[PDB]
Amino acid sequence: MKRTFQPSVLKRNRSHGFRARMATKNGRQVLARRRAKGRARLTVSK
Amino acid sequence: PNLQPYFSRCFSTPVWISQAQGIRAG
Amino acid sequence: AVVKCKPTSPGRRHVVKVVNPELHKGKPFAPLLEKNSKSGGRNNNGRITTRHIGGGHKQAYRIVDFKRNKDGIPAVVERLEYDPNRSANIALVLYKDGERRYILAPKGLKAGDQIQSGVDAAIKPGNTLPMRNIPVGSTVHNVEMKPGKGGQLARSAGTYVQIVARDGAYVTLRLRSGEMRKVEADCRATLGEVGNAEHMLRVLGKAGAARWRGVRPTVRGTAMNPVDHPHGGGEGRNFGKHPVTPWGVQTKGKKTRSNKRTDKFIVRRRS
Amino acid sequence: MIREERLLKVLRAPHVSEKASTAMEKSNTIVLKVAKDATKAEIKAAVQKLFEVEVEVVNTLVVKGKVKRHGQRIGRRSDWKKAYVTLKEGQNL
RNA sequence: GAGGACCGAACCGACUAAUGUUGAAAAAUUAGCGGAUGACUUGUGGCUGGGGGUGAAAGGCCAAUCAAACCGGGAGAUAGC
RNA sequence: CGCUCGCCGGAAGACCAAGGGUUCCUGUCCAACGUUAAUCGGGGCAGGGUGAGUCGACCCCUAAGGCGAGGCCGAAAGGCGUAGUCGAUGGGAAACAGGUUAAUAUUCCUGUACUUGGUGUUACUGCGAAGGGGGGACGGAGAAGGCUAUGUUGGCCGGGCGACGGUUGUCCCGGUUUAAGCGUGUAGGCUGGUUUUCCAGGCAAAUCCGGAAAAUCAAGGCUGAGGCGUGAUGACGAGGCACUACGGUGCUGAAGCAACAAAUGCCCUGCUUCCAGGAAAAGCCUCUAAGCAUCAGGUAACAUCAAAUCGUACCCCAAACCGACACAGGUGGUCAGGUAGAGAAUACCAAGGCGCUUGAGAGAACUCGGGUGAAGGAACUAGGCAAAAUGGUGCCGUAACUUCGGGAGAAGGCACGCUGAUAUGUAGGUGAGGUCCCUCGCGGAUGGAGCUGAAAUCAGUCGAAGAUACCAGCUGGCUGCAACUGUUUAUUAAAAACACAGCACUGUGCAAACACGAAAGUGGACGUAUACGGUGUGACGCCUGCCCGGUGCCGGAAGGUUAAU
Repeated sequence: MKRTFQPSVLKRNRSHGFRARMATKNGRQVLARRRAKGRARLTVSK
Repeated sequence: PNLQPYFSRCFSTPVWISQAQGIRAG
Repeated sequence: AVVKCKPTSPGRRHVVKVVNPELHKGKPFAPLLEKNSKSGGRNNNGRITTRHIGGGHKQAYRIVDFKRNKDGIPAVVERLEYDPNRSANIALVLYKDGERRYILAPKGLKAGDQIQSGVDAAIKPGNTLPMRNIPVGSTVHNVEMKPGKGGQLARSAGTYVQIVARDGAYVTLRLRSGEMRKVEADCRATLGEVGNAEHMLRVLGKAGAARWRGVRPTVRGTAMNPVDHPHGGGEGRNFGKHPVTPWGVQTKGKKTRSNKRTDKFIVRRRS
Repeated sequence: MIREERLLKVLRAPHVSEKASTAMEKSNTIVLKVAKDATKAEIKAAVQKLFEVEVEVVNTLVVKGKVKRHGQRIGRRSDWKKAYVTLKEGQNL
């Protein structure tokens, strides 16, 4: 029926985007943990 | 193309959460 | 007057409307308006801090002059207007120098009446004077508690206070709840009583009539679970507990005033 | 008015398509692959200075890079900008 | 010409029955069914964050997860079984 | 590819937004992928394809809300918030029609426009803001009138003359299109107009707004569909004709009118009416202050240039989106033809799109999904579950009870087709030329051809049946509960539960009680006791008994006990 994932890029980039992650202390720790892991894509952005 | 570049494991388990009728007491 | 509706429906049967043909049939005075967006009972943390608020009709805030600082300038009431933000009606007045203001509507007030604020006015409904010049026993409304601040007492639809005694720099007022409260005599007050005194006679009739005022439904604490309200659950309709708030503080009689800063101005609490 | 060494870097390659040659024969329009940051004024300044002809209107578009699968991986070609330079009446190149 | 008016499509729901039950579908189809100018319905943004929210109140819902979500950690908890 | 056949047509068609990201088009391959085969494909491979001053984004403006210099708070992290700055789902600026590609078009090309901004002259020149005032600028419902899209028929034009009886008529088939823009300014709607004087207003100061009188005219201004002219002797155009692989491209191209019926679209953000009393800011117009001097700007016409940059293919009720799938599901907006019909229901069709990616047989049980039944009619069964039945419109008729509204479509009847007359088409609707007058032009009055057209009654007729299909109420009686509409356990419970209007008690004097928050603060509320919060009860009607020992709450504080100190 109506499933849980209804995509919108604007709601994506405002929730999980790079500037949303770089706004707070706990999102810069997310981005620190994803550079320390070696992740290809850092955020949802591109 | 007789090269065989196959695929992999490509999602996890949906539900084993299944039917439950049958008792002997309540 | 009040008028019972003919029961052509359920939800129309018990309705009693309070119609006033003296009210303006048109859009209100535009310079004195303001955007008034709803809250939901939600504070700046975004949490519900007052339950049963939300929805309702869009409202525009009318800027009402409670201070009445145009002293000595005669005004004339252009029209009485409905106000969705309060219980009273409001009166678009127009001072002699061409300024339109909104005041609360007194009881004997119609379009074409005169009002005048200032200490050298006459004693008639709509006139605002500081209470050194208002005689004792006069019914007054829109009473300031601090001199020059704005009216706070006696502002709902059919309300008034009585200046029941006066000596020194303090009058004492019998408020509408029955409280005898001292107020320093330099405070202003409008004569008369507030005008929409038939407001307590209307019946909403139906559940959605409360819903288009912004009153969401009240869930009864006994109909909840023990996790939600101290009025618990129970196999059936059980109570067995002293009645409390949702936060466990006892209702049905426990007094909650604790203000030692202002109790020197209360000379008798309500009965 | 654009600096001369900037104009020498915008016109990458003349584009051959059989749509591009229809435009050259029927509407006097040369179709050029240009640099990615080329503006319609920089193309107009470069076709006039370097091809020694006259230009009415440059129309541009940006062609998206196709995703191709060379071998076993997933590559992506580069986006490129494509001009539609409409010369007025005299055609040299 | 009013109405949480009436009948009835879109729409929103989900009363009954049959099918389906390794399904076409991790809740649907088919035939009927209730509301359908309203306490309606819907789009697009927003806001409330886990002993917390939100709840016309069912322990409901909070990403197919809810009498305390998920992820990572304490952590190789402990386990007279 | 062709000829049939079936299916959808308020969608299974056409088109946007989202989302996807090349799935688009062409040539190639057929391993795997495709629930079969495949020469085919949304598969592989290689090319090609997306063209903007006007569409969208960007941009200017703000809403919710975010962030937030200083600031206030807070072990720290940080929370809050002022200025301010972001944020559309809203407000601000301008293009249409034909033609075109294998694939792009309001973008290319022809034709005709239009917008904004930068830049070169005239007279009379006061221009000038983080300011002032307008305006922008706003609800629900309802009712028309004026239209139009569109349709329908007639006329015109082109063609036909019938594979089986008839068919040179009052026959048949097809077409009868044309926009922005510019011009005029009427059906409507709104509004008294104009000068002159004065002032405690709009923090200033204002020749604007507001106010106050006063002279003179209500004959003035805004607004606004649609017409009609122009755009346009142009384009398009049925069809013939060299073209020529007859696909197709190519040259031609006749008519291109009128009447009637028409929206859910426009006038209309109007009008009327209601109470629940219905964004904001800019663009815009206008007023000036500091400022400023035949400077700088403004204003008009004319001339020049500039309008960047991104998006633009394709899918969108889907095999490209969300559902692990080429998944019977979900998915915002727009367009919406004919014949019946009240209708976007439904039936059959058009434009258009498809036949759902395994078939061929056979015609056992049994199982799904339907059809029909003698006689009986609920005997079935937990239970009329399921099925059958009822079903439309008009008219007659309709009970107890009732809160006087209802109950009520109660119940129950009857009339329905087709043809003819009444009347070669009526009642109405529309309305021509004609007549006549003026403020003589988009008029007014009469006029009443043409066109359209129910409904009814008589008579006749046909069938077993005339709401013939689809479509489309089973009804009544007595009771429990809940006043009611509503809400609820997404995914076994829709209820008697919840909510409710009402009712009562209680708190609450405003820096309100409460709530969120170590706090600041913020909700309550820009409210103020006719208000708010909490609790219980649950429309209405009649009512609300007795108990203050227990337990709370409230009030009292003489005594007894009692902390830190």
